[PDB]
Amino acid sequence: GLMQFTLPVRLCKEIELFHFDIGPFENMWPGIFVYMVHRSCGTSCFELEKLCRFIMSVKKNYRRVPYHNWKHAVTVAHCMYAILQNNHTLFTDLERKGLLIACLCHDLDHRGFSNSYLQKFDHPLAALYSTSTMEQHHFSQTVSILQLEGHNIFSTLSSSEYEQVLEIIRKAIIATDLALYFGNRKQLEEMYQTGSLNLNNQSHRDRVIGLMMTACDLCSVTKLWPVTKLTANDIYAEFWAEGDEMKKLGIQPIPMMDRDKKDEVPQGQLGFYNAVAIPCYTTLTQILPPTEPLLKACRDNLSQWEKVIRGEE
Ligand SMILES: Cc1nc(C)n2nc(CCc3nc(N4CCCC4)nn3C)nc2c1Cl
Ligand SMILES: [Mg+2]
Ligand SMILES: [Zn+2]
Repeated sequence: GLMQFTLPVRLCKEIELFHFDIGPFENMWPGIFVYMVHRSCGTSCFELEKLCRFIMSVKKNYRRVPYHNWKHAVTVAHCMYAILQNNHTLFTDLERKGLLIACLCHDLDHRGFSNSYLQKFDHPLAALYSTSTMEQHHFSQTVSILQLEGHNIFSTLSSSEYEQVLEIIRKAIIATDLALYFGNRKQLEEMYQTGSLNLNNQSHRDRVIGLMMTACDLCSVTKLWPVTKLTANDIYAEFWAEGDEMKKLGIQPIPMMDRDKKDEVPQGQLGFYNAVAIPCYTTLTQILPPTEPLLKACRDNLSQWEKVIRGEE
């Protein structure tokens, strides 16, 4: 009850910044997450014994893939933490509770393969879930872990509060399907510009939380250049493995996933920052001004990929 988590001074200061890197010591990531929940939500949001048991069951259900692993989960939750802390007053007690859990859980039991490869392989998950295949699986795994004995971190919530939080988590996780991001951001663009955007309209909040989820999920592009550069290697290691598997089924993979097109990575990153990342952090900064550092950091890394193309590294 009187048991604060405290981090070493450098982490205690740096964890408050958008560009924080959680570092290579796996054994500190649970503590970092609890620290974030305590400061973001209160020390009485979850029973500590239940939270720790939940964190360790979630960790166990992430797999040893190059990118979509336990480190990604805690990284996406840290970015959500920075957004919530820099926008104190705009979020309900239930949203604060739900969204950090959503981020930790948003890629549960990921195998390193796109929804596309599941559908072309004809994986059972593609028959159970026609769209946002992995994302419906991720939510389904979250509910499973929540239903293990000793794991209901929401046990103190009322019946209707519980249903509200599981519904926040469900939409949050569905929204991490990047196929859905384009239309979601387009609608938010128009709603902001025509002045119709209304944070009391629950369907408008949903969209805004959806954009935050995309922003947190892509936050590797908002880190210090050496972090961004080295994460890109993990991202392509999965993509190229998938491309290999596409070829195994007798299919030319998209260039993104073809390891023969290694040499064109810098140009593919350009496309990605221009088509996806910059639009994402732009629209988020307009709706939530204190998230500007994510846009600024994104632009800095775009400029670093331009330098790679021009032979300056
Ligand atoms: C955080 C993050 N999240 C995602 C989902 N992605 N996807 C990419 C691939 C970008 C891309 N590469 C290519 N290739 C063309 C030939 C060589 C490369 N095309 N495209 C579009 N990068 C990222 C990042 Cl950084
Ligand atoms: Mg995902
Ligand atoms: Zn993710």
